[PDB]
Amino acid sequence: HMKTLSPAVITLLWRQDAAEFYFSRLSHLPWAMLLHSGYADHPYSRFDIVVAEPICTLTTFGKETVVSESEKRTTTTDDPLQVLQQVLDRADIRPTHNEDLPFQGGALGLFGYDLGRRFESLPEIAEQDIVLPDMAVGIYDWALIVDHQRHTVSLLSHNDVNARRAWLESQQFSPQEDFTLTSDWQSNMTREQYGEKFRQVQEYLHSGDCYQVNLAQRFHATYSGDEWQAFLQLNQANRAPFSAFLRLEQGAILSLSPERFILCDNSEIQTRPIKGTLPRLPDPQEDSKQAVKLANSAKDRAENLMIVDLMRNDIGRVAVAGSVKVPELFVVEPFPAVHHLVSTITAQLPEQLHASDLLRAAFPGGSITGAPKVRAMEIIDELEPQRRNAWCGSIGYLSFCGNMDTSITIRTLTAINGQIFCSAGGGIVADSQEEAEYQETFDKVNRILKQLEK
Amino acid sequence: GGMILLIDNYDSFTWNLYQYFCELGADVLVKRNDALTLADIDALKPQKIVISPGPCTPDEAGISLDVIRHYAGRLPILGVCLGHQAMAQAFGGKVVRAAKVMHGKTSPITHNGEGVFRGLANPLTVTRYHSLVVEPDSLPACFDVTAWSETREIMGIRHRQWDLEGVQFHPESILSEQGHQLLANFLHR
Ligand SMILES: N[C@@H](Cc1c[nH]c2ccccc12)C(=O)O
Ligand SMILES: [Cl-]
Ligand SMILES: [Cl-]
Ligand SMILES: [Cl-]
Ligand SMILES: [Cl-]
Ligand SMILES: [Mg+2]
Ligand SMILES: [Zn+2]
Repeated sequence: HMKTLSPAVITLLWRQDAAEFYFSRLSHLPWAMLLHSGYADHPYSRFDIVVAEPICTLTTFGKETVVSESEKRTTTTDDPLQVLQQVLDRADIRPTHNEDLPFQGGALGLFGYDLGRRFESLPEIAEQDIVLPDMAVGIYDWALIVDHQRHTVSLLSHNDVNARRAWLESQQFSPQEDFTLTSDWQSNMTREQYGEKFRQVQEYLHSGDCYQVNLAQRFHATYSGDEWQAFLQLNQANRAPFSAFLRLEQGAILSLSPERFILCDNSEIQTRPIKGTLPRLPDPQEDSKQAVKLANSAKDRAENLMIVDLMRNDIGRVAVAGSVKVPELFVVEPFPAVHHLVSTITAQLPEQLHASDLLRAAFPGGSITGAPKVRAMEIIDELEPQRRNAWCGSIGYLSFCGNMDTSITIRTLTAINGQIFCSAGGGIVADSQEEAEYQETFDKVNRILKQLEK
Repeated sequence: GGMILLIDNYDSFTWNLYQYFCELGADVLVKRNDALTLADIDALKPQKIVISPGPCTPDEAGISLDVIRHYAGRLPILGVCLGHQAMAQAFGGKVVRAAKVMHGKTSPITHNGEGVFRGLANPLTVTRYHSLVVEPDSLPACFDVTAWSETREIMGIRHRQWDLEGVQFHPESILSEQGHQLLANFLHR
């Protein structure tokens, strides 16, 4: 459109902690956002991204999206991702791809699970008890990129990168009162109530309604103090490559997600569904054995491939011709709490589509709903007491260049007016067993939950 | 040099089939079962026709049965899962409950190396998503069974005179072996 020129870049001083160091001073500002690769040794852990002070914001509650510019505020009932794509286009910033700068400004933030209700007709049984947007995205004409591969810190801006450097260096950090939990963790279900729901799900798998359902429970506690101090210590401990801290108008999202939803890099699509998890074991001899048990488990390989078939279909609707490939299956990825079974699907985005169109076609993830997707979601809404909200949605960016990357917000806390929420699920098949799957949820978030207990 | 018509019967993995056919270089037109009439097909002039899987019965599969009756002996037709059951029923076969529920289990099937199994490995590991089979005792004489489950359920049929063949399982699925070569047989026979 008007600006095809590449953004002005300024290299700052390399330090491994550059993102946490610069973001500390912004952590309290609504629309201040960090994507952090968790300092992980991982093939998909290279970049930390820092934004704040958006030129434009989008907030979706139910059927309304509010688009707020400097003074202008509009409300619309239109498809939220169509509204987002219109706002990106209207910014008139169109740079070429840069493999070193994957986000060159553009949209960044949260697509909550219940945004999916805008793309599929679903029942309204589950209770909506958290007021936080289904979509909370800022448009940024600058960013700070920390590249752990090249050991580079880049400050880019489409306006005045020099003023932004100064604006950033001028901000200073008065460490806020420390985070404490002011109650014990408490589930939204008894172990009895889990069972009643676990049995009801398997009853639905026998009818052959569906093949797989992710069933989740939610823990709540009261907290006081600064959520940013909590994040610093969780980020250290979780080494998760799709980690994020979002400061929203309504509260904070602390994502320690290890899962990538969809990457769109120079039109090359990649999704890495996690399906299959075994807990990590103390003895280093017995833990190397878990990695092989998990890789070689027929029940777990079957469940994963079901989800690969689902993701192949979601991506295949919109992918180019015969581009949908499955280059890698059942790689085991070790994380502090758990070993995960990860498969990767690749494809090509057609030049007629946008990453936003790809995201609409696939959202929310097959890995955290089930198969068929619509029936899995119908059941989840029927049996889970409360809506998932920010949990099992996606955090990510849509660059002005066309690129995108997103997470699944598993291992993700919502902190809102003194209440903190943490959810844990698990794929359920006819073959799987009640107590194993109940205990699987605990194994997934115990280190998170207990690290905050003091 | 011919377009393939894929009749969508609203399966969850319909685009997996479209993509497999696209990988093999096929020009595929995807139309849904209630979005097409037999007259419309005549004007699109397809070279081959595929009847996709689906959750419904052959009766509730829009024009699926209509297409088999009208195009049998004029164009090659492949049926997958529902399309296979519709194919059987159109010639007077019956559909029945399977032995057990087959929700994304894989299973080995033995075959005779005929039709879409020409050149393929024996046995073959394939995935079934659905829990209905063609009744063997009812199967019309015009069909040979091309493959069997471990349980002796029908996993494939081929018409003895015309180019029309059905498979009960999902070749488009990544859990299923030589899906590509299977559909390439149908495409280039
Ligand atoms: N790990 C990603 C960047 C990233 C970190 N956390 C994220 C959260 C959501 C999306 C992307 C990210 C990369 O190296 O490119
Ligand atoms: Cl899982
Ligand atoms: Cl192997
Ligand atoms: Cl491949
Ligand atoms: Cl989880
Ligand atoms: Mg599992
Ligand atoms: Zn089937």
